[PDB]
Amino acid sequence: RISADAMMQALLGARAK
Amino acid sequence: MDDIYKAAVEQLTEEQKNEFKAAFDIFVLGAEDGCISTKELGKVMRMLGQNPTPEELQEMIDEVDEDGSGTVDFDEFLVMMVRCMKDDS
Ligand SMILES: NCCCCCCNS(=O)(=O)c1cccc2c(Cl)cccc12
Ligand SMILES: [Ca+2]
Repeated sequence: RISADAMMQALLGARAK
Repeated sequence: MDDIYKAAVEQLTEEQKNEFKAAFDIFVLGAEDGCISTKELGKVMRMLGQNPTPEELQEMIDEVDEDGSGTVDFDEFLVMMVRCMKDDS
């Protein structure tokens, strides 16, 4: 996106699956 | 006639484009508006590894928000961000 796109890695932790 | 950013968005791959929503959804967990209201944004800095004041977060929106709404929605996030991507090329 704007840069390297930290958002792709941003999820880091998740629930449900 | 803003096709120069609109056309650019198609350059995004399915993985990019589909995941575009993924992170966006973290901010809008219960947002009926469908936009990030800086309050939810503070998470964005955390992703990077920072937790500065909401007001400080708003400045990040203020600088980044071309429309001047003081908020960043999916469409602005999707297309406005392309403003940076276009960078006369
Ligand atoms: N921190 C700026 C330089 C790196 C940018 C890419 C990595 N960070 S990011 O793309 O998640 C990101 C950073 C700062 C403000 C944002 C707003 Cl207002 C909306 C959506 C994402 C944003
Ligand atoms: Ca805006």
